[PDB]
Amino acid sequence: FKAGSAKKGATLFKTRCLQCHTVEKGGPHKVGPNLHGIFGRHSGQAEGYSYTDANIKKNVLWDENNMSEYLTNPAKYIPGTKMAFGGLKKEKDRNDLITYLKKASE
Amino acid sequence: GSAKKGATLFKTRCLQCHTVEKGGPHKVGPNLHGIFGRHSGQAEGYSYTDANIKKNVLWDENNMSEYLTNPAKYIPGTKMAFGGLKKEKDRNDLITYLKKASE
Ligand code: HEC
Ligand code: HEC
Ligand SMILES: C=CCCCCCCCCCO[C@@H]1O[C@H](CO)[C@@H](O[C@H]2O[C@H](CO)[C@@H](O)[C@H](O)[C@H]2O)[C@H](O)[C@H]1O
Ligand SMILES: C=CCCCCCCCCCO[C@@H]1O[C@H](CO)[C@@H](O[C@H]2O[C@H](CO)[C@@H](O)[C@H](O)[C@H]2O)[C@H](O)[C@H]1O
Repeated sequence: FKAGSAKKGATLFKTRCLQCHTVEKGGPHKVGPNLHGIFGRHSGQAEGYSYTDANIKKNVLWDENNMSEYLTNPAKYIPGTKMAFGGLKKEKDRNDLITYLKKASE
Repeated sequence: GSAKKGATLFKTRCLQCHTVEKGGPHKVGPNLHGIFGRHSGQAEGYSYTDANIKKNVLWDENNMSEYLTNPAKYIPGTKMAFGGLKKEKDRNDLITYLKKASE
């Protein structure tokens, strides 16, 4: 987590972020919020855009390090991603499903 | 465990992509007959993503319950969907700009 290239910088952010984010001061919102000064300004706190209620469980402002963890799997925090392919949040639900599945599949 | 509530969970949450009876067809996901006590990625007639190659398990109730807390994280490309980058020297490459363009 030190430095990096700038020319692939514009490319990588254009390859993987431009579709959902702008950055320049006063930039428009997209499907995702504009990122002007994402440091200092607390996380999930861009005016003109209210977030999913995931910002309420995890919200410590990003830095050079702990944000890099967010770009490993940002979808982990987007709501409905668990449920998509059969995710069950409640353990009693997983218990009941596994109870049924053990007998139905054998 | 209520198998009665489990049946209803499977009907509304899993049946859209899986069958469970012996000889059942594959759908978007594989037929689940015999899943317990076999390894991930082994249903006959279904060809899987590469997820199970490096994440291989012998299905039991412990790892099934863990898996079912979040199956999407093993679907290849779900992490990339919202800006996931795999290799460490690529996040480090582009957060150092994210500090520049903030200014
Ligand atoms: C569309 C699929 C997106 C892509 C590609 C990327 N991001 Fe994203 N991001 C998106 C949304 C819809 C949201 C909001 C989530 C919510 O709960 O409302 C976000 C959020 C962020 C944040 C948090 C900003 C804050 O105000 O705290 C950051 C820092 C962020 N996104 C950065 C980011 C980067 C660097 C990306 C390229 C690797 C990227 N996102 C891709 C939508 C999408
Ligand atoms: C479509 C949107 C799905 C829903 C809804 C559920 N599952 Fe699924 N499942 C799906 C796919 C495409 C795959 C294969 C993934 C791959 O990497 O190829 C799977 C896999 C499973 C497995 C593993 C199968 C095996 O190893 O043979 C299990 C045990 C499983 N799925 C169970 C399951 C349950 C219990 C669900 C309801 C809670 C459920 N899945 C929903 C696609 C989809
Ligand atoms: C708009 C939405 C923005 C949502 C904000 C999410 C920001 C979180 C990014 C990672 C920073 O969070 C930091 O890493 C993980 C993620 O929970 C936490 O710990 C984690 O460790 C393990 C990983 O080895 C995980 O399995 C655990 O579930 C988690 O507790 C740390 O306690 C926290 O210090
Ligand atoms: C085919 C498509 C999907 C492929 C991707 C499958 C990914 C599922 C992985 C879910 C992680 O679940 C995890 O499985 C491991 C290994 O089996 C379990 O490990 C545990 O049971 C194993 C049984 O020998 C032993 O290693 C120990 O008892 C313990 O490590 C974890 O306690 C469980 O928390």
